[PDB]
Amino acid sequence: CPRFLKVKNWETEVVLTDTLHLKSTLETGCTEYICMGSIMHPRPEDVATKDQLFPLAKEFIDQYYSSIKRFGSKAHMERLEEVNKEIDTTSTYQLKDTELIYGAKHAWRNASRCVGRIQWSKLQVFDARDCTTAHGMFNYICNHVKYATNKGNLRSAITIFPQRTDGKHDFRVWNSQLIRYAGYKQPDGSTLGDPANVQFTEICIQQGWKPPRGRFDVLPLLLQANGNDPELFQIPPELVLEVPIRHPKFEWFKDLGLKWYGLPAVSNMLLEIGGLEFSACPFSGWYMGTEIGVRDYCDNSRYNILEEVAKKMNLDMRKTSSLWKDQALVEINIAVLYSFQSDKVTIVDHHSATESFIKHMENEYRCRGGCPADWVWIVPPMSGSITPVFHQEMLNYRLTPSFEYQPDPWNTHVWK
Amino acid sequence: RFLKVKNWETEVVLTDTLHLKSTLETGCTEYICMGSIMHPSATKDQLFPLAKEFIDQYYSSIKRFGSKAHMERLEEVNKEIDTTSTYQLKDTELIYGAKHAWRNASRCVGRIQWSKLQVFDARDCTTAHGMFNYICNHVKYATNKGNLRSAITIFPQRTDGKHDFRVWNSQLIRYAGYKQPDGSTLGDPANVQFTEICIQQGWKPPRGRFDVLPLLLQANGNDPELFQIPPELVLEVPIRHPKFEWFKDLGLKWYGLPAVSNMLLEIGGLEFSACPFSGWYMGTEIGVRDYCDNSRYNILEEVAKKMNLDMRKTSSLWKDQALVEINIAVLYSFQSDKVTIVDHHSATESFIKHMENEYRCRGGCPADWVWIVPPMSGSITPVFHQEMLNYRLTPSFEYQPDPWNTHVW
Ligand code: HEM
Ligand code: HEM
Ligand SMILES: Cc1cc(N)nc(CCc2cc(CCCN(C)C)c(F)c(F)c2F)c1
Ligand SMILES: Cc1cc(N)nc(CCc2cc(CCCN(C)C)c(F)c(F)c2F)c1
Ligand SMILES: C[C@H](O)[C@H](O)[C@H]1CNc2nc(N)[nH]c(=O)c2N1
Ligand SMILES: C[C@H](O)[C@H](O)[C@H]1CNc2nc(N)[nH]c(=O)c2N1
Ligand SMILES: [Zn+2]
Repeated sequence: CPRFLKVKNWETEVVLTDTLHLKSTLETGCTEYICMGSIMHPRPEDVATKDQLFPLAKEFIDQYYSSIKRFGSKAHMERLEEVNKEIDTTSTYQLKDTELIYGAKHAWRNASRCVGRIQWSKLQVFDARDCTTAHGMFNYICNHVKYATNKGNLRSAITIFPQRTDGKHDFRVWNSQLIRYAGYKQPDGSTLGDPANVQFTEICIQQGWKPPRGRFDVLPLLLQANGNDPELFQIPPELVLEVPIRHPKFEWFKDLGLKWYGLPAVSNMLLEIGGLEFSACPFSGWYMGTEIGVRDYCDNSRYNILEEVAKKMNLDMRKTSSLWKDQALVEINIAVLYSFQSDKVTIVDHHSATESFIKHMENEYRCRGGCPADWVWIVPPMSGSITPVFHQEMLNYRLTPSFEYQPDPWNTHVWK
Repeated sequence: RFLKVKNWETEVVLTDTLHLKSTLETGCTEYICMGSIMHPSATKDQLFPLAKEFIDQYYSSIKRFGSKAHMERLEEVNKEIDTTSTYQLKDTELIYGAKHAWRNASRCVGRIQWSKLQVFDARDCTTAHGMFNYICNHVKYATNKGNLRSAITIFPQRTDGKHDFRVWNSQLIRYAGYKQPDGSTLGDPANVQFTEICIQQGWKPPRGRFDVLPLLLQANGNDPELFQIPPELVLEVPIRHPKFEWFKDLGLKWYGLPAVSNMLLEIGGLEFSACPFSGWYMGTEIGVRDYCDNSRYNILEEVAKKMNLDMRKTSSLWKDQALVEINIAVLYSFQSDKVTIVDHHSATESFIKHMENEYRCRGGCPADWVWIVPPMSGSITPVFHQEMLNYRLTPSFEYQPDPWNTHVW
């Protein structure tokens, strides 16, 4: 591999030079002969061995002491030595609070699929490594939700539960996101609520949940501590800020009865710091409008409202070339942004977000030597080429610390 | 290893085996993906294997692999490669190689049509006057009074690199662009430089907003020569809108024939540096990129002005609203004039069907998601949800240098 890789912006002619890729740590899925850039996802007891762990820890500790301008210092060498002994005698080690915060912020900084990374240094890290029970997980998660929501002035935050040990004692949030709406399959094949969540809803019901069977039912939390069977908790509904969707011009848009929650909070990913694996690490930011207006509402296998919206707009739906779908899509996203702003809930439109990401990427090239980015995810799902990231060449590679996918827990859990 | 691709909307899973047959590199590595990079980075010795591989798959495609005709064709080609440092393709081979270059073009959403390609053999051309005649015939055939027909015209192959045939125009039909004294740009800003090369070469510019550029044609490595396409061959569509009466007053028009003329066609190790090819438009090519790119005609501000939209904040989505209207106007206008055009919903739907066909009959379909997904309304087209594997099969279309950067005058 060469030391210097160039990327061009085809709209502005700006060229940037990447050296950070020399620190990439593992596989994209691509090869010399095949590109897997559009592929979404390219044993329990299989935990890191002592010989695997030493280099991953040293690499992270080295990186940490470089960041605080103490590389090679006495504190750096003593931390290296203490980590070595801890791995040598316990087969693992514990991060200092400073290292945990640094590692979590850098996993976000390194997330090539995230357009919101200009905020990466401003992340509230909640250390929940003392947690031992699912009730305690629930407490921790409620405090996160209340802190992050902040009455509509949203604040990015992560909560980190105890790391994996032998793989039989994992902490997991079984929910894929902290706040999601239930989905219910009817005997006639139709779905009520969010069709994407039918499987997880059936698990919850089997576990004891009494479903209201409405269109927008907040799912309960399903929380697994120390490898035990997961337990159900209802999030207090006063902690779940929601927005009813209305339109600045179409009086009838409120009659659709749409709403959405304020807080996007991912809870199914794994945080990897210095070889350590944090299998429960819920993190949250705030929404870009297209996540709701295009994907949640207009994906065919989600709420799928395009038809009903186009009918109330009195569009010609007989041909595709009238672009009735595109017309209705824009009006739906106008209503989502207008609703969040009217209720003073943080939200960013896709123009502002992508423009901020270009500024962030240019600063990272200048100050850090690069910025890994997944164009397929960064470009928004509508109006792609009228945002600046469409025209921006990007390089994608995997730096650590990192957020990683992990198996769904109901597939791997051994029931007690 | 076999590779699976999933559609996340339909849950359809396809199995790719065809990638095991590629050799040309993608630019990616195990550590770095270059999927969004637009331009990632012969002799008798290297020529015979490529030639052999191509003849091999040709006779394989006609169910006569290892036949007598096939063996003696390989002898014929080897005999020719050492005694002349090259070889010539049979007509049947040229046609098959051109069709499969289109079939293998990862970035083209239009490939369901790949086997209906009219192939014009111009390998006997020797002068730029001949190139002009061949190109006029192509334009007339492909335009067909608005019932557009896919076509390619193939000029003589590269020999020593000093006698290249080149069409200096990036496309056969483009509008000129002019740098203005105050600093603005009239016409198409992407062609300001190419327009200057034409003006410098003697072209008398009308200095309008939609001036059809002349052909700049280079034969056998000589200086390029200017030619005017007879205007009755250049089909244009005035853009108007089904609802907005004022849209016609924007003065917008476009041409009906998209024809790429700056690419290189590689077949069996031979390099055809002049090979203009043409299809019909997807509406977004004009209404999104040509009209609404900030570096192109850049008309969003004007349209949203006539639409009386609030343009003070981004979150009004005034740009997205005006964008959809412009693209409605394009589709309505071509359709009203009976000029072939495909909307991005129909085009992407056909491409999924084409993917299904290719996995069934061929074991795969190389596809560049970055280029296949349309530049507007991405996730409400089915390709957004389709995983695609990208890999480089030959015969292929490739990029080549701009002629004004290599030419010794
Ligand atoms: C602060 C405001 C934020 C904004 C506006 C934002 C924006 C986005 C968007 C629009 C996506 C695409 C989501 C999808 O298509 O499903 C995304 C993905 C992602 N974000 Fe951010 N994000 C923010 C905060 C955060 C934070 C705080 C973290 C971690 C600490 C984070 C890590 C990620 C990751 C790992 C992904 C990829 C998720 C996946 O692969 O499914 N983001 N972000
Ligand atoms: C017949 C109807 C066709 C349609 C609707 C169609 C559609 C498209 C579109 C929308 C693009 C993207 C262009 C851009 O963004 O600049 C494209 C690219 C391309 N097309 Fe097709 N196309 C058609 C015919 C053809 C033909 C006849 C050929 C060759 C014989 C061909 C070869 C290619 C190639 C090589 C590219 C990539 C160009 C590049 O890399 O810049 N296409 N096509
Ligand atoms: C920190 C953060 C900020 C932000 N702005 N957004 C997200 C993403 C949240 C999210 C993502 C999805 C996608 C599911 C997986 N995809 C691949 C199908 C949802 F469904 C969902 F409800 C949901 F809240 C996370
Ligand atoms: C066979 C074919 C069918 C189709 N439907 N479309 C095309 C593309 C043609 C084209 C492409 C561009 C893009 C220029 C290069 N890009 C990277 C900036 C033009 F500008 C242009 F005028 C133009 F006709 C080709
Ligand atoms: C097949 C394709 O990779 C898939 O549909 C991707 C495309 N880009 C995306 N981009 C974002 N931000 N989120 C997604 O879920 C997807 N889905
Ligand atoms: C940087 C990026 O590769 C570039 O802007 C691409 C993105 N996708 C595209 N897709 C098509 N069809 N045409 C293009 O010109 C581009 N441009
Ligand atoms: Zn790749």
